[PDB]
Formats: sequence, C-alpha cells, structure tokens
Amino acid sequence: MLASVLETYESWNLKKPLIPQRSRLYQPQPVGIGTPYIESLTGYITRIAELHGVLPGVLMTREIAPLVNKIYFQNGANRGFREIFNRSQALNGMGEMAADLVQVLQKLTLRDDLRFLTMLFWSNILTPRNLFRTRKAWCPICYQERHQNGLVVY
Amino acid sequence: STGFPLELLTRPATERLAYFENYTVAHPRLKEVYEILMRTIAEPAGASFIFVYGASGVGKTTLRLRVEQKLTELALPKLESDRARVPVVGIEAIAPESRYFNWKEYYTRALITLEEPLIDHKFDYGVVAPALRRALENALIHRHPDVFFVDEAQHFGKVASGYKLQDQLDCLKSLANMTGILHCLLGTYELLTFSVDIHFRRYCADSPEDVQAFKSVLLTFQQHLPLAETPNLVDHWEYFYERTLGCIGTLKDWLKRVLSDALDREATTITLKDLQKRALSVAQCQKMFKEIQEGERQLSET
Amino acid sequence: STGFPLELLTRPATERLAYFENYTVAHPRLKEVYEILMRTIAEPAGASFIFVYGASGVGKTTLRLRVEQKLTELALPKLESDRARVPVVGIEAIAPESRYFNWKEYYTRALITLEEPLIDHKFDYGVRGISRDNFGKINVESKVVAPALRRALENALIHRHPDVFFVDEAQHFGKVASGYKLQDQLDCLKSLANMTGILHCLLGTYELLTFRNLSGQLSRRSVDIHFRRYCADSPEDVQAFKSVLLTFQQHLPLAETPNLVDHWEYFYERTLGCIGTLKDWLKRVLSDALDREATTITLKDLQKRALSVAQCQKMFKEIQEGERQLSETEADVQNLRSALGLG
Ligand SMILES: Nc1ncnc2c1ncn2[C@@H]1O[C@H](COP(=O)(O)OP(=O)(O)OP(=O)(O)O)[C@@H](O)[C@H]1O
Ligand SMILES: Nc1ncnc2c1ncn2[C@@H]1O[C@H](COP(=O)(O)OP(=O)(O)OP(=O)(O)O)[C@@H](O)[C@H]1O
Ligand SMILES: [Mg+2]
Ligand SMILES: [Mg+2]
Ligand SMILES: [Zn+2]
Repeated sequence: MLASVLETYESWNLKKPLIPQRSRLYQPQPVGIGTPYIESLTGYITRIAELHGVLPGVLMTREIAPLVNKIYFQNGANRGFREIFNRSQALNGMGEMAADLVQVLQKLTLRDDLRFLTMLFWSNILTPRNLFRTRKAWCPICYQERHQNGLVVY
Repeated sequence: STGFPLELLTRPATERLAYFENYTVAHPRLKEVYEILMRTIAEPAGASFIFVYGASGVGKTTLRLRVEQKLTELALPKLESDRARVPVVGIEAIAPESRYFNWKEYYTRALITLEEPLIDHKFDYGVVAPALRRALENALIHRHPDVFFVDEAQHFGKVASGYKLQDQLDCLKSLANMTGILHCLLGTYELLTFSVDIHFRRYCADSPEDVQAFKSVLLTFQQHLPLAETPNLVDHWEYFYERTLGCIGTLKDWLKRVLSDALDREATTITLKDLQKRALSVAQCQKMFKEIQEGERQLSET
Repeated sequence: STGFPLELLTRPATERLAYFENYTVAHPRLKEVYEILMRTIAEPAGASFIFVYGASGVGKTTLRLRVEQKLTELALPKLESDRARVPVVGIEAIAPESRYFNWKEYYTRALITLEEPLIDHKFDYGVRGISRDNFGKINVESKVVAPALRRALENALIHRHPDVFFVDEAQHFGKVASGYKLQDQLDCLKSLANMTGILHCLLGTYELLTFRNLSGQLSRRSVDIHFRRYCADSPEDVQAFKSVLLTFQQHLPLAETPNLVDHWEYFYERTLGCIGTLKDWLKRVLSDALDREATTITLKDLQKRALSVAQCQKMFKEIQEGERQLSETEADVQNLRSALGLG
C-alpha cells in the first residue's frame, strides 16, 4: 500500500495532414504502353466509365463536357452529346478535338501519358484522309483470350 | 512543456476553450491499443476484420482519428506521384429508422465519403442495391484504402432476428473478401453480439495499476486546464471514478463542462460543487456500469 | 409600483386580459431550470441529448420560448455579420395517426422549420428531390425516401449549425407499435445528433421517462434537468408558491385587489403546485370577472373555473409515479459505490 508515481502524459495533436488533390476519376494504367498494341483513347474512356459503373455517354455528358470551354460542349451536356459520338473517330486522331479530350482527361485523371494513346505525335507527318475508320473494328479472338486469361479487355 | 501555456490567460475565454478541447491525452491503454491496431494494419495476417470494442467514453473515435492521421502522414511521401490512392476511409454507421439496418444507405454514404462521382447514375453490370454494391467494390479496389473504418458498428445488429443477426454482416464479409480491404469495426460492447479482436478496457478499480493510470491521466488533465490557479483534483479521485467508471473520454467532457462554467464566471479555480453541478446522474452511471458489466462478462470467456 | 399599471383600469377589458396573458412571472424553479438549460446549451461537451422532464403545466414550453428568444438576441449581431446561420431551431414531435411514429414526417418538418424562415440563400442539399421554389417555400416530393430526407437534414444542419435543436413534447417518440424497442427509436435521433454535432434537447412530461436510461451510450451522451413542481411538505416551496400567488394578485387588473393568499390550500389542491396551471386558472377567473364587470375575486369565482377532483387525482398519480422514479437518494449513491468496490 505504498505510493505510486503520478506520471503525466502527452497529447496527440489530432490534425489531419494536407495531401495532393485526388483525381476525380480513377487512374487505370493504359494497356499497351511501349508496345505496338497500345490502347485507344476512346477505349480508355469506355474502360474508365466501366470502372466507375456508369455508361460512357453519361460520364462524358456529366463530367467531361462541363470541363471543356467550348460552346457546343456546354450546350451539348443537357441534350445528348451526339456530336461527339458521330465524330468519335477524331478523339484518337491528330486534331484539336483529340488534343482537347486528352487534356480534359489528363485534368480529370492527373495522368501524364494519355497523349500516347492518340496520334497527336504524328500531327505534322500524317494526314487525316482515309486514316481512321467510321465503325468499330475488333478481334473476337483477342477479347476471348483476354477474358479467359484474366487480363483486362481493351 | 508538460503544462498548458501561460500566455493564454490574457487571451479570450473562447481561445482557452478551443485549446483545451483539442488536447488528447495519451493514456497507456490508448497508445497500447493504437500500437496493436497499427501492427494489425501493417501486417494483416490474411484477416479482413479488426473488430474493436469498448464502452462509450473509452476514446474509440479519437483513436480512429489518430490512426487516420498517422496512416495519411505515413503514406504522404508516395501520394505525390500516385493519385486515386486515398489512404484511409472512415465512416459512421447509420442507426436505422425501421427495424432492419439499411444497406443501400450504407453503400451510398460510403460512396459519398470517397468522393465518387455520379452516384445517382450508377448501373448494374449483370442482394441490396447491386449497382451501388458493385460501385463501392470497384471504388475500394481502385482507390485502394489501407483501412475502412466504420465507427458506431453496433448499429449493424439492428435486425431483431437470431437467425439473421450473424447473416446481416454477409454484405461486409463479401465486400471485404473480393476487394481485399481491411474493415475495422469500432463499436461499443453491443458488437459482441456476433477477424481480429481488440479490447479498449477502462481502468477497473480492482487492479491498482489502473488506479495509478487513472490518477496519472487526472493529474495531466488538471495540469492542462487553463485557469489562473491550478485546481486540485487528485484528492477526489474516488469521486472522479464514481461518476466516470474509469473512462478517459467522458472525464474529458466532464472537465470541459466544468472549465466552461468556470470561464463563463471569470473564475480562477475548480471546487467540488463545480464538478457536482456538471456531474453525471446517479442513475446514468448505474446504467452505464450495467452495460459495461454485461460486455465484460461477455468478453470474459477464455 | 410593482403592481399593474393604474391606467389599465380605465382601459377596455381586452387590454387588461392581453396584459395579464402576456405577463410572465419569475419563480425560483423556472429560473434555476433556465440557468441550467442555458449553461448546458452554451456548451454541450459531446452531449447529444438534453432531457427536460417536468409535469404538465410546469412551464416547459415557455422556458423553451424564453431560451430560444435569448439565444436569438445573443446571436443577432453575429447573424447580421455572418449569413447562413440560425441560432436556435425548434419543432414539436407529432403524435402519429397510425400506431408507429412517423420519422419521414419528422425529417420533412424539421427541414421545413429549419429552412423556410430564411432568405433565398442558395444551398444544394445532396438529394435530388428536395429544393427551393420561386416563392421560397421548401418542397419535398412524396417520392423522396426517408433516409434521403435524413441526409438532406444532416447537410442543412451542418451548414446552418444551430446552437440547439428543441423537440417539444418528445414523449411522442415512444408511440411505437409491435415489437420495436424504445432504444431503437433513440439511436436514430442519436445518430442524427452525432454526425451533425447538434445538441438535441427533448422536452416532455413524466411519460418521457421511458427514454431515461436505455443503453450506456444513450445514458452517457445525455444530460437531464428536472422541472420540479412546488411540493407541500417542504415549507420553502410553500412560501415560494405563496409569493407567486401574491405576485399574481398584485398584477390582476381589477379595481380592488382580492386576497388570494388565504385560499392557498385551495389553489394548491387544484394546481398541484404547478405555476402554469395556476396561471390559466387565474386567467379564467379574471376573464369571467371582467365579463361580469366585477371589482373583486371571490371563492365561488375560482370554484366556477376550477379543475375537477378526478383530473387532479390523475395528475397527482402520474406526478408521484414520475417523481419517485426520478428521485435520487444516498442509497442510489451507496449501492453504486459498492458496485464498483469503491466503498
Ligand atoms: N483521450 C482523450 N483525450 C481527450 N479528449 C478525448 C479523449 N477521448 C475522447 N475525447 C473526447 O471525447 C469526444 C469523442 O467521444 P469519445 O472518444 O470520448 O467517445 P467514444 O466512446 O470513443 O465514442 P462513441 O461513444 O460514440 O462510440 C471528443 O470531444 C474528444 O475530444
Ligand atoms: N412562469 C410562468 N409565468 C407566467 N405564465 C406561465 C409561466 N409558466 C407557464 N405559464 C403559462 O402557463 C400556460 C401553459 O404553460 P406551458 O405551456 O409553458 O406548460 P408546459 O409545462 O410546457 O406543459 P405542456 O406539457 O402542456 O406543454 C401558458 O399560458 C403559459 O404562458
Ligand atoms: Mg464515438
Ligand atoms: Mg408544451
Ligand atoms: Zn486478335
């Protein structure tokens, strides 16, 4: 029944630190970097929409259209952006729409290698005449092999 | 220093209240549980549930805040390049208005706290709220939180069914299995109604070491109280244990009440009647002790 | 003088009745409960519930109105300086037409009361349905589901951050059917007060005592105040009741003041010591006297507008069944001390 020591103690200073601002959307690494089998920007938009559980059109209309500063982008976010889907071949192209989509996706995702997914590197050497399809072309064997092996489909 | 700054006396009373309200004493139980939780988080040993107990007033929420801040600052060097990497997500369970816990609301609040866009526009790609469930699963996989804190986890048991009490947790079990996200369910002793178990034990009077720890935290509380004259409090340790049962959390808010009353009267010290004015009710402590005794008996199995 | 103004005698009876009905007397119980409630509201210290118990007619609603007015006047310079701020918000719980309490109605009426008496300060609650209108009145669709309303209420309360949320006649929270528990109906309010950090003060009669101590958490994050009536065994409250009767008598707008102190046994018998009930009784007798253009108050006048014995007996039964349960003694402390081994 002796006397103990009345220690004191210390505080914890519960203050959360400051972190860099997070990307609005996710940051999936593009498939095919450094490989002749690189993924397209439109495919990247579709994949990032699938990861978010929303349809790609909804994602573009409600999150990509407002960020752009063009009249037909803001006015097209309340009507159905059929302009960007009927002319989606230029999203992976060497033009201004491709550059603007790359920049807005970079701002949304905080990535630095999105311009490789397009042909902006070949803007001054390649012409847009007969270069891009109007229709989607896919290899069904590629989809089946990617899904069976457990890899992501792109 | 170990004492409160002497320059706050000339400062307004609101500044003294703000200073004392933010002081979080590191009693041995708090730091011991913090070390155990950090060890479990660093190496999970394949577990996916970090159930933590403790009667109201032990300090679970502040422990959660401390762990959140520590994990955020630990990850801080590596979020400069890696984005969409929120370190830790901490949410609070909703008490259902109906008889059964709502899982759609849980999913939507978990999505909101993750800043996930377009929650109203979710889609199900082939159960309660399959679209929201898949969205939360994907958000946990990609954002990759270290831990997923769920405070007030005792509200998960609001099902009123013995054959459904354990099955109510299947949603969280499957969400933790397929996303690999540690779920640390902080709750009171009701959570024992059902995996790593941690006990946030109070300072029971039977063990003299707990009495010594309670007197230590009481003294370090009295040292940081911003008054002109330091109020003697260790003498009525018996009183401070009767209305507190040994919880360092409700002791803090009791002292906050008394200090605010003293500051509003431009007083200089604390007497017994000041503590009696803002003390817990006689019946309140009895109910609290009954609940904590039930929890301790439930956890007493060896 | 401390009595009623003399020119009121020449004024019409309506002015005298209005003056008496607008007159609020200060008595020790009301002052003590007001001070305790104010000091608890000014600093909650993690408390999520204030339980202001009291009988029927002790002055639980006038106390709430006085506290609300004082808080609003205290914060008025701050309201002028900073917008999007409400000092105090207060609603009354509704007895349900069905057998269970309606939480959706509680949420929608709390949202209406919180937001409607505000200028069009554009705020976006995180729910699709609820929004403001051209006239400024808030609107909630019948399609809106109750947890969404609860989320909107949390966001609104966080933005406005009132000092206290008053819920008068909170004893109606206990109107639960089937096999529900009165615990399960307090965590919902507890959770709402916890995530928002809003001090929810519940005022009710002695039938609110079923919410007193349900769980350790609900009993730790809650404080209680007793609006005790005036008893008869103690000389002190008898003298205080006599003083209140004298104060009422001096402020009765009549030609010749009646001697109400002599009939103190009769006044206490039909009022049980509650000051409010005595106020309504005296107001009834005064209006009858003014309707007869009388100059005095007789015993028959009080007996005409008195309360029947059965009503007072039910009153007194419930009052004992509440005070005996709310009573604390040295045994309730000694057994608690012996439970911990502290004795
Ligand atoms: N060790 C501590 N030092 C200082 N303040 C504390 C401490 N523990 C808790 N608090 C204070 O208590 C409040 C939070 O509640 P507390 O942590 O006491 O309860 P809890 O039992 O962990 O939570 P709950 O009952 O909701 O499950 C805050 O005001 C916080 O500052
Ligand atoms: N201290 C007081 N001075 C003057 N009038 C009072 C006082 N307290 C109450 N009254 C009056 O008594 C009447 C009823 O009192 P009040 O509504 O405040 O009761 P309550 O205790 O809240 O009861 P209830 O459960 O019926 O709401 C009102 O006319 C009110 O103005
Ligand atoms: Mg807590
Ligand atoms: Mg009332
Ligand atoms: Zn192929």
